[PDB]
Amino acid sequence: DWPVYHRIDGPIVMIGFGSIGRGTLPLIERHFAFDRSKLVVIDPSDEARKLAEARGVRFIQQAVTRDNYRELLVPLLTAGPGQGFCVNLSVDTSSLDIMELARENGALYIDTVVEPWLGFYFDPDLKPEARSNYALRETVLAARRNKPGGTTAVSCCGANPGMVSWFVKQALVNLAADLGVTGEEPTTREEWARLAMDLGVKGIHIAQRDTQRASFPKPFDVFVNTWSVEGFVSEGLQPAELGWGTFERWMPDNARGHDSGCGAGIYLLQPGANTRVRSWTPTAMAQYGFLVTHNESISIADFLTVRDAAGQAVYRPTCHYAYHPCNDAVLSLHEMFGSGKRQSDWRILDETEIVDGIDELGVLLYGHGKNAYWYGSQLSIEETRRIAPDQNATGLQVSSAVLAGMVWALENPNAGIVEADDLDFRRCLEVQTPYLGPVVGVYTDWTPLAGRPGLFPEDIDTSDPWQFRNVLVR
Amino acid sequence: DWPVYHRIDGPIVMIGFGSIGRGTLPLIERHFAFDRSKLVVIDPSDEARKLAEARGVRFIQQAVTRDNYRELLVPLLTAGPGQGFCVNLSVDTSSLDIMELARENGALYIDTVVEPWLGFYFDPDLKPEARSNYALRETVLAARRNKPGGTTAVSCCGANPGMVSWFVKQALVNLAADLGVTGEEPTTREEWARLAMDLGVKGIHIAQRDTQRASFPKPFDVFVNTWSVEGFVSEGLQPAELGWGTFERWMPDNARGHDSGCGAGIYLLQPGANTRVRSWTPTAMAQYGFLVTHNESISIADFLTVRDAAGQAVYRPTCHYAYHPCNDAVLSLHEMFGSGKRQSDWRILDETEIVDGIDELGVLLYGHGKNAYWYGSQLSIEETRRIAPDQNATGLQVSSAVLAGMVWALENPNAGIVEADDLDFRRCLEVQTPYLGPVVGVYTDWTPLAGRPGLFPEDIDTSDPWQFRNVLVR
Ligand SMILES: NC(=O)c1ccc[n+]([C@@H]2O[C@H](COP(=O)([O-])OP(=O)(O)OC[C@H]3O[C@@H](n4cnc5c(N)ncnc54)[C@H](O)[C@@H]3O)[C@@H](O)[C@H]2O)c1
Ligand SMILES: NC(=O)c1ccc[n+]([C@@H]2O[C@H](COP(=O)([O-])OP(=O)(O)OC[C@H]3O[C@@H](n4cnc5c(N)ncnc54)[C@H](O)[C@@H]3O)[C@@H](O)[C@H]2O)c1
Ligand SMILES: N=C(N)NCCCCN
Ligand SMILES: N=C(N)NCCCCN
Repeated sequence: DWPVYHRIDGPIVMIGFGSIGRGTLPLIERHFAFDRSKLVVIDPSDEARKLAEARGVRFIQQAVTRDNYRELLVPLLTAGPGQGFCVNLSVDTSSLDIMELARENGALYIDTVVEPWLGFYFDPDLKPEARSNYALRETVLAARRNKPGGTTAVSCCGANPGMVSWFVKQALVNLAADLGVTGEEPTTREEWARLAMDLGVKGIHIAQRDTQRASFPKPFDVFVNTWSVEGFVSEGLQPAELGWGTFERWMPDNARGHDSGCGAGIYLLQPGANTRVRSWTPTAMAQYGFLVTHNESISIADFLTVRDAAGQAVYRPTCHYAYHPCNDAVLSLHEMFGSGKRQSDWRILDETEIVDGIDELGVLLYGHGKNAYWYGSQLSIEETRRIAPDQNATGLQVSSAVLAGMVWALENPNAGIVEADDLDFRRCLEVQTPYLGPVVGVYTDWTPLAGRPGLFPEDIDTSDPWQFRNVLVR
Repeated sequence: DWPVYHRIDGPIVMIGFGSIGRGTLPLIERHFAFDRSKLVVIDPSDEARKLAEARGVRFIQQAVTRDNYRELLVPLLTAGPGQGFCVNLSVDTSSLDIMELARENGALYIDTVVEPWLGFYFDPDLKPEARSNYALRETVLAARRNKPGGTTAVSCCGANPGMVSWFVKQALVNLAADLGVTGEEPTTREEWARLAMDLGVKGIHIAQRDTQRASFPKPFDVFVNTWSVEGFVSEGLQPAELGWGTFERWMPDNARGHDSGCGAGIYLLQPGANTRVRSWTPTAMAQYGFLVTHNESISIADFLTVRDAAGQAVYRPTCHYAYHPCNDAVLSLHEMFGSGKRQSDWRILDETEIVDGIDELGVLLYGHGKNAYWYGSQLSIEETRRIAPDQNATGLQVSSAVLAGMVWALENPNAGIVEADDLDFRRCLEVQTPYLGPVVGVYTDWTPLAGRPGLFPEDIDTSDPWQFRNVLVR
């Protein structure tokens, strides 16, 4: 007896049927009312076709490209009788162009990433700045400025980016309550930003530890991951990137800012998946994470910015990813960066291939009076198998966030282009929480200066343990 | 059947009965003639005691310390009737002090590391220079100058240091043939150095890839290795260290030299096991190694130094370790450095736990006319189990080098303090080769600049691919 949240009165066009599409389709079928023949999946892969045929769903074996996307998607999204929903879970497609097409035709839209057309991430004529998620996000912000309001389109609503924006709001509320600060929670963006400022939040890690492991050892010259290998390598080869807090007093020599845009970001002239940061999760305790670029690194810092009358930022948290992937992915990164090139083969771990483990994913708020607070999900593979098919624990955190964004978009269908920071976080977490396993908040007295300095000289700032100077591995 | 090289008539005193002692004792029993009652094993651990008793060998459950080593060891070393052999395969004991005791009492000596007394590797008042293997080795060189000749003591005769010195000589021979350099095979240190210089060898990696893996996955908060965890962690937390070649044109800002000594070394003010270098082996192809300090990095560069009349070095190869350990040790390093402290538990993989894999261990000579040449052993666990008990492939490469060193010392018992570079490499390899599996030379066109510059600006030296500037990972 699962809740059916809404009737969808139009076509459901799912672009992409890899690990996330495969975990999202059963949730869509479970939680929305629609005639089954309204749903069609689009993916160029033979593997995806065979799985879709086995699930009995309509399947169009085609790559969506700049040359064909209008021809293909417009008729599919406007088949009627009412408003359709474009669920974009693909690689190599332009989120912006597909979102703008959906909106022009009155269809709802959701995705989990601001993705460019094939050919972008490895174009040699591009500067590192132009390869940054800040630059991609700015194309979406400009599209919203050019066409405000209109049909709801939800950008970057997966686990991270996505759910972690809701966790930040919940964590801020909890931090205030744990101090005895009572009174209504924020309702506006400015109020959220000021809550973070008033609590003294210096920054936020998206602090993740994947402990899922397979029944076979990592094969030589095979990249192994629990979600998209292509997508992980793409973002891992983008510049390291972070939302940049007002409290930071140091940045590396190879860090750069941006001439234009929301003002919240810096990037480093080095690949994020080969950049390490010191961080912490409840199961990992102190660990290395990789400083992989993510939309929410910028979007959360932007959302939580307090400006003065003249428009300059007076407060902004640091925000970035601190990702410890599954052990086989750690080894895959060591192998890829060590060989200088991508492995000849790759595979994504299926739930049938996973022996145990969890995907621990939350937000680590630091610098406040209780030093650091981690809030998020500790979903295990064992629980995943019991509550949702066709995915591992990493996949279910993502697919259930897409579900929640879809509920929100159907309930708020005239909201325009929105990010996860713009949604009603309580409504979204109400939809998502049945799929998140243990959701817990944990304080720690760990800081990045724990145990330091050691037996070698280090450049550290002992007056401010959470300075990026102390977090970055150098 | 197996050759019995010599009769040993005196006591055989084995200090330490861990992974290497366990592998070396059966080879000693196989290849030397002696009454088993003349063996004596000294180790503080109960695990060692149970193993020794199972072998029916005399056992003393003591830790050898600065306070007790003269009182404990002299009666054992001088028990007669003949000359004794002290086989030191321990941790936390002073190689130098035990070696000098053995020589003072007419006993032969062999070890696989210049180890200091307990307390040194983590004394907070030691400057980084004093923690280097260069400095430890200089204490051995000083002892030789103080007491030339005398009873043979073989310093650092394992797989690496040890065997790889013999691989360097064989590789120089092979390169000379292949490049058409004419001349007699060297027979003195000065002739070997001149051969390296005439061949244009800019440098040498001790290039190693361990692919052994266990039937169980890496446990959380357990350091896993194929040999000493204590020993590996100790050397991994010493400064990164290398023999410094005359061709190098750049050193990092945190590199330092030495005021005194043989002059062949630099060290970096960072731990070697968290320092990566670009390297290459036949099985791994291009890979990261860790720049872990090792005696042979100095000893080989020193041995192959050519000087002019003024005693100034005019040629010297760069030489250093480029270690890719087994996958579980790679994960163990990521865990240890990421948490800032040693794991609470550790284990050494036993042959009964290893499912497959090899220990590929060789020397990569580079900068000559055929770019780079790797020469070494590709010993598999399957072959190891066929030919020797109680050890894995890593251990067998070490124990068989100790065996070769012992045979050499018996045939040359009044040669004074010697390193592996000073032994007759052909006799040593004649004893060792039955235990090395495939031993092969391979050329490659790979260089550290393959694929570079990439998508981000890099500080590289395009005039000479093999510069340390291009090898070191920043
Ligand atoms: N939390 C998050 O926000 C989050 C998490 C995971 C993944 N993602 C993103 O979601 C997307 C999918 O992840 P995944 O794990 O399912 O990836 P995946 O690699 O498993 O699958 C991607 C699918 O896209 C298909 N595809 C490729 N080119 C296409 C085209 N032109 N048109 C249509 N389909 C095409 C592929 O055939 C493949 O099946 C990725 O972009 C990834 O970066 C976001
Ligand atoms: N190729 C090489 O040159 C090479 C390779 C492997 C190991 N090694 C060195 O050989 C040594 C042994 O390696 P391992 O793998 O056998 O190590 P291990 O950790 O397995 O064993 C070390 C043994 O020494 C014993 N020990 C500790 N303190 C002692 C003391 N005070 N007196 C006597 N014994 C003591 C321990 O109880 C243990 O059994 C280490 O020093 C290691 O660095 C060299
Ligand atoms: N989320 C922000 N950064 N700003 C608020 C944008 C609100 C869009 N309706
Ligand atoms: N190996 C050296 N570096 N020098 C040679 C010294 C000879 C010792 N009997």
